[PDB]
Amino acid sequence: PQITLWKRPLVTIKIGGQLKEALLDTGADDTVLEEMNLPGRWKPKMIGGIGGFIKVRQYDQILIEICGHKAIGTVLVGPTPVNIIGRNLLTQIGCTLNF
Amino acid sequence: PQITLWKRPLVTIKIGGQLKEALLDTGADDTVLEEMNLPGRWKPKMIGGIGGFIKVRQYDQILIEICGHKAIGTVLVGPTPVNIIGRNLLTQIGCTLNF
Ligand SMILES: CCOP(=O)(COc1ccc(C[C@H](NC(=O)O[C@H]2CO[C@H]3OCC[C@H]32)[C@H](O)CN(C[C@@H](C)CC)S(=O)(=O)c2ccc(OC)cc2)cc1)OCC
Repeated sequence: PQITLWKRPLVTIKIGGQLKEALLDTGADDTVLEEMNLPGRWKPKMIGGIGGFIKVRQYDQILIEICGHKAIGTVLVGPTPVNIIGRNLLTQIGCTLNF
Repeated sequence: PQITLWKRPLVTIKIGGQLKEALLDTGADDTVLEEMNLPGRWKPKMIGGIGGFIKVRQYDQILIEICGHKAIGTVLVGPTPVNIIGRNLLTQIGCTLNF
């Protein structure tokens, strides 16, 4: 689809068999989701944002369906203010910016 | 034009007679620019993201040119690592997400 930006670009995602709302975020290198239970092993990681760094759990090769489009990639889980879909997954679904 | 998301979507902007590089950020409600001594009145504000909140100076009705497309709106100035073009200006240049 084509998504305008008058409102936040929120979409429904499916991860770990659960539906959630997430923000399509071209300013994010990586995908960061709010605290959640995901199966498989994970590595502690740190990522920095506008207000400093947070500790996240890194899950690799995780399936996630974004607005009907499948992706398999790295998902960071931690105390983010909102679920954000970053460029590592936006590229997988073929998302571009156009003006 | 169309911008893929393999790399950060960095473009040249023009503000107050000055060229700068800025990130087209669909995840940013507002526009946040590196410390700059813009003229005129302003209002203190705090914006939050990953890591917490930062203090910024809100300037209103500021003209910015983004890839030859003009836009006028609120700009937040503060200690941000990168110039961030948010939805308040992206809408004015006709920017959409497409997949
Ligand atoms: C050289 C030093 O760089 P640093 O690492 C940090 O540099 C960056 C800092 C921020 C960004 C942009 C933000 N991206 C981000 O957080 O992405 C994380 C995950 O993926 C990584 O990739 C880049 C960073 C990591 C995001 O797009 C937009 N944000 C809101 C999101 C969170 C939804 C609520 S918001 O900016 O906070 C913001 C809030 C309110 C506003 O208006 C009211 C306007 C903007 C990109 C690079 O330094 C560490 C101290």
